[PDB]
Amino acid sequence: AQYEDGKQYTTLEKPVAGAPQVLEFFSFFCPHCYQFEEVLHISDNVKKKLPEGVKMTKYHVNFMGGDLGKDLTQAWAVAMALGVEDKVTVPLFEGVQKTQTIRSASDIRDVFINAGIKGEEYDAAWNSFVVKSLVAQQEKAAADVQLRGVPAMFVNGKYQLNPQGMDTSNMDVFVQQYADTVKYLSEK
Repeated sequence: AQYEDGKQYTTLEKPVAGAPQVLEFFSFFCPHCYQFEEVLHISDNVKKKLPEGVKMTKYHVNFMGGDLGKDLTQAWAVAMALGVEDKVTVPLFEGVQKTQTIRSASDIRDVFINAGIKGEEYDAAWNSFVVKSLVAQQEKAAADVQLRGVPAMFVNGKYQLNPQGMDTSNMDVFVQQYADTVKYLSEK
């Protein structure tokens, strides 16, 4: 066929019940993730092609960057709890990978302060039980799909995107192929 298991996607041997409809994992330490977000804009182009009523979820992961990696997963939980993802995503990516000005939990916090999140608001969220559970949701989702690499995208807890099995000489074409595969899997 055109879309084939093992080409544009793989199927989880052990499907995940109740998973988000479109789930992406990433790390702010992840060179391809930085590419996916700033250069390729994968999330935004997938969203443009998603059917009615399908929401996209994006979680941070721990296994890159050691102690800072965990701090970033907790900060991403803060970003989700406060709804400021679109204010911190770029400076976090650039702080970690471009300027290398993010070396501690304090430097992470600086990004939120510079983005206009109040210090007292940031700290109350950072320490909150709501954020501890949102950390746990991210960790659970990754564990459930036995995630060992990022970027990664999963559809309905059953299918995993296989970007390796797509074209990459044209960036634009890769992105639409990625987005179209998500739409196809979405309707499957």
